[PDB]
Amino acid sequence: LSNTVLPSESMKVVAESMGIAQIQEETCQLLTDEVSYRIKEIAQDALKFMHMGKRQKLTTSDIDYALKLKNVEPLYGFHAQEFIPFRFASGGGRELYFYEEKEVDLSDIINTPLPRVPLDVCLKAHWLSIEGCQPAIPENPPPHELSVEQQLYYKEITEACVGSCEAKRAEALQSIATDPGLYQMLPRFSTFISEGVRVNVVQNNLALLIYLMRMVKALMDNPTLYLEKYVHELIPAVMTCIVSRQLCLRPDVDNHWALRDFAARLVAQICKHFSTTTNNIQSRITKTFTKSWVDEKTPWTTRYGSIAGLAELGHDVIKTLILPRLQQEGERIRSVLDGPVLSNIDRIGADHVQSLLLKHCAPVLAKLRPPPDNQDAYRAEFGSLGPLLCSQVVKARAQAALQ
Amino acid sequence: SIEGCQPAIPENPPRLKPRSIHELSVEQQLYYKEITEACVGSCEAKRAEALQSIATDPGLYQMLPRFSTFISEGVRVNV
Amino acid sequence: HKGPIHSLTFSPNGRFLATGATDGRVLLWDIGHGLMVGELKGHTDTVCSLRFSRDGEILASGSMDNTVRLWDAIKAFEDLETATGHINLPENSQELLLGTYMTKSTPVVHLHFTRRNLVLAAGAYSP
Amino acid sequence: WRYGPARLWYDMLGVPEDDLLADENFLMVTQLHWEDDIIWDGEPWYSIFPIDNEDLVYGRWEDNIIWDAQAMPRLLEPPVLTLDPNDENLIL
Amino acid sequence: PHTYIKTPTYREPVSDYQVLREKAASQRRDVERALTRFMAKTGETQSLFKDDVSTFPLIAARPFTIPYLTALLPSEL
Repeated sequence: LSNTVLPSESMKVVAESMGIAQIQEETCQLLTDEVSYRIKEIAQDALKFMHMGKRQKLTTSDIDYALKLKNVEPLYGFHAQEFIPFRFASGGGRELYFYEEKEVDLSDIINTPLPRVPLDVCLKAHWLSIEGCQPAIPENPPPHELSVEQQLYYKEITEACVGSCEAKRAEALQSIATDPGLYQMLPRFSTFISEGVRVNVVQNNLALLIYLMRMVKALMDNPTLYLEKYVHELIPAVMTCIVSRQLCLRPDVDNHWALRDFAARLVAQICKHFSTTTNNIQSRITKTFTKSWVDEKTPWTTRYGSIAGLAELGHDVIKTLILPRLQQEGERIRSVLDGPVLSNIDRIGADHVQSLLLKHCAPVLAKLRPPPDNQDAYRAEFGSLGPLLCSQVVKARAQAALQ
Repeated sequence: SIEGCQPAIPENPPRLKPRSIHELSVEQQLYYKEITEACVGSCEAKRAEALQSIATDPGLYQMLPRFSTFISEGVRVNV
Repeated sequence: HKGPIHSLTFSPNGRFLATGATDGRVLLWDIGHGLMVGELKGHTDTVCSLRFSRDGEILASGSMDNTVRLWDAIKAFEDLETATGHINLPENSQELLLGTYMTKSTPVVHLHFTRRNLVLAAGAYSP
Repeated sequence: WRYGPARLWYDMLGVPEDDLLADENFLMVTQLHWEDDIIWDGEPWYSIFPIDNEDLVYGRWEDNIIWDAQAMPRLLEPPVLTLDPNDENLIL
Repeated sequence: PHTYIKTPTYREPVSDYQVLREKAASQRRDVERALTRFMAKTGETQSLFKDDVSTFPLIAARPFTIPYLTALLPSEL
């Protein structure tokens, strides 16, 4: 960024090797911008012998070729095999570094073992590429912690539920559902499932999400392991499979709809088995579903997920949550019976929402109405929910006849 | 005030890591044990006080899940 | 360039000229109009060797990266026949590069095409 | 942890690391049928531990879920496992 | 005491060496039984008895191309 020079306090030290007692700070600044200017002119001319003589190393014979170029006398004794040693001297207030040179008896250089004789430069030919890729000749480049038992069991069970074949998956899920000692591997499975449902945002894979939801459904059926301590991780994973909007890679043909009602049945089971008044699981799940449904701007997929979960919770929930907003069906049929914009995806999701709504509101209409139901459909929104309610009353009569 | 703290009497208005500490205190847990063992009616004066204690303890919230669960579970295995 | 030029070559028809410097970059120039008509940005170290083909088909470039890359001396030079001073160059060094051809710890000091288009080189094998 | 649980997802990722809205409607009594609840001698074990799990009780799990895939407050992250001991009766 | 009393006590830990040995032993036996039944069910299987896959399934013996590498080499080191 800036012009970097040798420090001005390094020239007071040098001036006292000379014998100059007091040197003023404007003289020391005058010395160090000249000697750091001549260092940069031999740093960059040594680099011209490193580049033209192709070396990329900057040996000490490059600087000696550049001092020879600037007419300045050479520096003797820098071609021997040495390195960078420095020796700290603490002292009583004078901090410095020196060399600590060593000695050697003269007869131990006359009687040193001689190195081996060098070889002369010769040539060698070899193919580098033969009409294509390189040959494989040797002149070329070559190209708390789970025990091992349960580590292997975790590896095999998790890789059996990634989708190589269906039979190994069914045996892995029947292992997870029916083994007695799978504790100490429950936190690993919860982490695997929650992170795998998170990895849907990078790759919208419907199939791997169906596999992870069948992994959760198999974990719930195990009688021996208690998921009370780990349910705070599995609740938002199933919630993500319910109320997210893109569950598909190709939105139009992928049946994200089933991973919706499967995960809705799953979360109704997870708040039937685990909701306690200290937990407030079910009230906090209904509140998220409710403020996702009543709030406008929500896509038809996430509204489908909200209605699916709320309708799998039970009968009184659809009495006191779904039935006030039945007028919203009119806002739905605004975009179904009517509209030039027909070739969008907002029609298949809307009539899926419609079909789920009238399927779940038909027994609720069968519970809280008269037995006749003559023009209840006309009194209902769009006159279709009422036809579905008549069909539901007929189905109930058929069930009574079967009984 | 008792050395700075206002009592809740009816004359007043209102990888290794450490184990978790129960929100309910051991005085509160001992109180729950005494009230439930008095409310199963071995002695009638004990019951009647325990019933009045339930009827007017202001701090009997945050113990109420354990009382409701003790009632509910009791009737079902007591029928 | 952004470094000292260490290699030069001429296209065999005479229209073009390619350089190479310590930034690891090959810049193609047009001699008739002094405009940089290309930029080949594959290398890593100093491109110390440059050579076109014998008819001008490909451009070969060896460096201190221990590579011999073969570029395309036809796809980059399709302006053969403006009054503005610019050519609006995109970045296209995936449809120009053809090979990489790493060598075993040896830079490529020289590059040569024979009378038949056969690449030669020169090693100075330094382990 | 790259080699920790959920490693297969990390390997695929290639990551370099390592008034109806009122609570009264959602009250359990409104959503629960009492007669169905009664066993009536027809054939429990909930929150047996004195302290309920803090993470479920105080955790903002609703915030973690994203309603819209297109808009996310937090972009995809390594999300390395805490590896923090939890539960009771663990051997170590 | 209820008026103004609070006992911030900890949770009694299990120091019973007998039940800790029993828990670790039974969990190791159960996870190795689950692992071997899963691996014998999802592969080629043998049987000591005629048509015996549910009870005592054996993983079938596969030949190695180089058997000393899987025999002599240590796996935990």
